[PDB]
Amino acid sequence: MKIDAIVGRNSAKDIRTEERARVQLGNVVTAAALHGGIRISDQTTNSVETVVGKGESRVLIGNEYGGKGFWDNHHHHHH
Amino acid sequence: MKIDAIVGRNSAKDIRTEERARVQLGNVVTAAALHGGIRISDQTTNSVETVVGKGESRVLIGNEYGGKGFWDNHHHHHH
Amino acid sequence: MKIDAIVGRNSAKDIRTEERARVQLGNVVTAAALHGGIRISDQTTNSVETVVGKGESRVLIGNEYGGKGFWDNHHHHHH
Amino acid sequence: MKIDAIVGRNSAKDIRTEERARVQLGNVVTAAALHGGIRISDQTTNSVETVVGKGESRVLIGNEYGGKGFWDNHHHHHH
Amino acid sequence: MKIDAIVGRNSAKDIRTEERARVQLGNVVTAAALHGGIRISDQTTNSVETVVGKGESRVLIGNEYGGKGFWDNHHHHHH
Repeated sequence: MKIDAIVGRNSAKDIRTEERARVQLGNVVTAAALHGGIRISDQTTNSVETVVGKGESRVLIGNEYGGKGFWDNHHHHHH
Repeated sequence: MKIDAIVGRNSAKDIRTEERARVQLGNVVTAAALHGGIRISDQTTNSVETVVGKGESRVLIGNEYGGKGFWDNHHHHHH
Repeated sequence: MKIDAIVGRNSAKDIRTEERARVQLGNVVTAAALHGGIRISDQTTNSVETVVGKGESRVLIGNEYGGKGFWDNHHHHHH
Repeated sequence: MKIDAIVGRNSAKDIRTEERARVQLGNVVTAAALHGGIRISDQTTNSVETVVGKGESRVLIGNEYGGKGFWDNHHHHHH
Repeated sequence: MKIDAIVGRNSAKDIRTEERARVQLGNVVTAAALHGGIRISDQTTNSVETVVGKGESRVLIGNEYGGKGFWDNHHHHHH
């Protein structure tokens, strides 16, 4: 009885944030996720050693669910 | 002690914040993500070792639900 | 470290982010992402040693699921 | 506690990204990817020594499954 | 940095990318997926020393499977 099969695991060893920085640890679920399907056969272990943030740095430990933009905004022209 | 498999669990080993910093431990529910329903899934375990915040740093331990701007966004510029 | 699994797992040794940079570690699931029952088996493992981010750098540790592009709608397009 | 194990498939010794650059490590699964062998499992082991990115550099470490031509490329063959 | 062990597969010693350049390392699998072949084990070994990319450079380390002509080849049919 030491360890068994586990799915999804967000752990951090060290997180440094300064200069009006924000840090959040956990699973993010957008409104879109509501009414649909979460369990999509996942089992990845997320583990970070040391995270250094400078000039308004953002720290996110865990998985994110949503279609409206991947976390933040981003757009441009293609070819 | 403490036995479980595939179950959310927000835990913090140590959190240091200074300079008008804020820290909150728990789940954050947004208006977009319906009202306070509680209990949605909780499978990934969130655990942070040491969190350092400088210059009005924000500390958030746990999962967040909401589609209206991740945490607190309001961008507009397009590149 | 703090893990027994030996297959499929996103881990980072060091991550540096500055200049309004953001770092997210975990599996990304788009709104469309729904298909996917329940199962268990091997998987691709990802491990990064040291990451250096400058000028609004973006750090993503893990797999991403979604049709719309791959992560950032910039280049490439439909046929 | 135990720090003795293999490296994995996708591994990066060092990755440098600057100028609104982004780095994503993991398997990319498109929406098209449905029930039919989605679990590519372990096959090819990719490992990079030192990576340098300048001017909106893009870093992708891992395999891409799904129907969309390709992750990121200029275009088809020319004359 | 501290590693030493003979290993084939896709490996890179150094990769330089700048000027809106993109670098990707891994096996590309189209939606079609590898028909049959219950056994999917690596065979061919590829190793690059140093790659210098200038003015929108593209780096691809690994095998590619899918339609199109450039950056991917396929069988298809003819008339």
